[PDB]
Amino acid sequence: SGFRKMAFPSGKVEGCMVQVTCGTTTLNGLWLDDVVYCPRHVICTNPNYEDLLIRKSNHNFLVQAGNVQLRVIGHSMQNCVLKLKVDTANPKTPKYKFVRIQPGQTFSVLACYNGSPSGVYQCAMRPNFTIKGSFLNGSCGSVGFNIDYDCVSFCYMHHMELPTGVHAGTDLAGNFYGPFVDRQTAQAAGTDTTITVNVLAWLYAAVINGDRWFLNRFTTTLNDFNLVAMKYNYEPLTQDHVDILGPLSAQTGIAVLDMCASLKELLQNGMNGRTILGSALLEDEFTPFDVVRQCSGVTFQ
Amino acid sequence: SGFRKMAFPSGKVEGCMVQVTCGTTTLNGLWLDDVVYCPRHVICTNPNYEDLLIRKSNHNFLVQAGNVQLRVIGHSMQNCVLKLKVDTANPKTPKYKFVRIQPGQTFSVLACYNGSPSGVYQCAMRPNFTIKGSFLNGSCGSVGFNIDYDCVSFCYMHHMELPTGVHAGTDLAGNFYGPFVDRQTAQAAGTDTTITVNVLAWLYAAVINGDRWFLNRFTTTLNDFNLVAMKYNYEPLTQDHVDILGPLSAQTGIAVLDMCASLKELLQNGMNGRTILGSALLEDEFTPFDVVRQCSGVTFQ
Ligand SMILES: *[C@H](O)[C@H](C[C@@H]1CCNC1=O)NC(=O)[C@H](CC(C)C)NC(=O)[C@@H](NC(=O)c1cc2ccccc2[nH]1)C(C)C
Ligand SMILES: *[C@H](O)[C@H](C[C@@H]1CCNC1=O)NC(=O)[C@H](CC(C)C)NC(=O)[C@@H](NC(=O)c1cc2ccccc2[nH]1)C(C)C
Repeated sequence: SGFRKMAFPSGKVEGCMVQVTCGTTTLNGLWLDDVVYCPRHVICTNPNYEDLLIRKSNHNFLVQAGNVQLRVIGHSMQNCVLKLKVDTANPKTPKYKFVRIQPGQTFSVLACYNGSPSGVYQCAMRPNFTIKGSFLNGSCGSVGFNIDYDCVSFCYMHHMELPTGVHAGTDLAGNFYGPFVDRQTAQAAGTDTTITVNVLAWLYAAVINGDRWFLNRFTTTLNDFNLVAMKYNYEPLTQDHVDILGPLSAQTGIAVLDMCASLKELLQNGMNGRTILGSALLEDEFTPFDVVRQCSGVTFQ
Repeated sequence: SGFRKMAFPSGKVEGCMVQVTCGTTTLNGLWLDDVVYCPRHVICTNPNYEDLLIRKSNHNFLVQAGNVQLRVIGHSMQNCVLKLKVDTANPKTPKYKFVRIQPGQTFSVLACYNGSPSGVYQCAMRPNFTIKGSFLNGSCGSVGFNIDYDCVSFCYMHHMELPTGVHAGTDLAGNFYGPFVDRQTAQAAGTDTTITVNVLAWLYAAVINGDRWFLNRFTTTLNDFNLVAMKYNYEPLTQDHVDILGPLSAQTGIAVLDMCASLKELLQNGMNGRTILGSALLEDEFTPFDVVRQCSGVTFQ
């Protein structure tokens, strides 16, 4: 019992982090087989990255694998990430893949500086394609990831902080999530909605653990609920989301539309000095798979 | 910028998790050097552990480390912790200590099932010596820990769950935090109070990240603050604590008794639909060390 914000174990990723130095810039790299991945703006000092990358030589890239300096023997750019081929393959390379996640999904973040892990925490890909992270100067190149039995599905690499304090980044194939670019120019994050299907996973998790004050005996239709979601800046609820909330419904015996009626009252009336799972706000960075993982103890060998 | 409930890298601790089976109990063990630490109620089926234990043989203790079956060559009991001596030293053993934490201190918990890391999160030793975890059946043996440069400071092992859904356990020398015992009797947690110095630290961390709606130009005396603390179920504040919150005060240029006055008026008036650091509650699970280290980017080799 209990419900915490849980991060994946970070050991499989720690073994990959290295330090990338080029000029005045030191950031974090990700070393998988013989390739080291980093943010391309490590080669900056509104740039011209292509221009900037042909002026570099292999010997300008200093790669620390801890107490071991790595030798670069090639480079190339793939969108906003720098692929640095080095003469050694990482003995700690896990089974991995590169996936690009959808907004509303979550992932874990190993924050790194100078190549050494600082901490790990759990994030969601907001609907405005930002993430609310903890990143300081030097964290760039840190990555986000999920674990699938033995497989690290890397889904984020870190690049920048926006003026509101939220963060922006790219998949491991270099493509930014959302309309963000790797430049100190100004850009707005965009209006963040609330991930409705996740709030509803989180309530199912509350029922599973014995917070039940918010439940009622009213029911609603998807249309009459979604009417209310778009007044509170919640995200529209689809039948596909209703199908995903299935097993959670079946476990608790609370129909999805029934739980939708509880989110309506909570939305219109507030919470009234009570808490759900320790929070006094509706939590939306728990997908339905996250709730089931945690509320059933799925592990990752 | 940003502030998250951050956990320590759990890599050095994952290499230490193992299954420990005995009868039809299965739980996790911590394997440092050639001793495997686990909870003594693995030998359970109000017991007399003396009698239960004098009464197993080494071959009762199934100790699995992945696809490797460690032979137990001896055993012994230190309070509520079983020490399973085995023939193989763990090549992945890091520098470690066993330390006992004080109420208010924080740590990371690598939840585990069948010796397999499931996920990692951060916690506090409540002032009633409970913790608020996410533990399912089979999680016992999971450990709480801190990191200190390169050294793992194990401080907690899980044993049980109290009826209100909170968790209890021991240091690694076997001794329970708080007045709990490893029996299926009834114990109530006892009145929990809010870790005041931590709330103040969380407030500093809010200032350091720009959340500014709750501060004022009032001050108070450590006495008249603690007077109001006693009324809101808040731990008293010491000069020791004031000394401790110094560097945060020095960084923000807000005297500690000034932040006490801000807390005082958050407590008597509440937050009024506003949020601090994405929460509608005064969060008390960050130490001054937690805040400093995250708002500074301390890493770990
Ligand atoms: C790399 O480690 C670092 C990570 C930043 C630094 C501190 N916290 C972080 O998240 N990356 C950078 O410093 C970015 C540089 C690349 C070339 C983008 N920039 C930043 O994060 C800085 N701000 C911006 O660049 C910035 C301003 C702005 C306005 C509109 C839209 C986007 C946008 N980005 C921070 C440090 C101010
Ligand atoms: C070990 O994996 C397991 C972990 C529990 C199971 C569910 N959540 C957990 O953290 N430990 C146990 O099952 C404990 C057995 C030892 C011998 C204590 N017991 C429990 O945590 C159970 N609760 C109690 O038995 C219980 C309630 C209570 C109240 C007052 C005093 C003592 C006391 N024990 C769980 C299954 C409810």
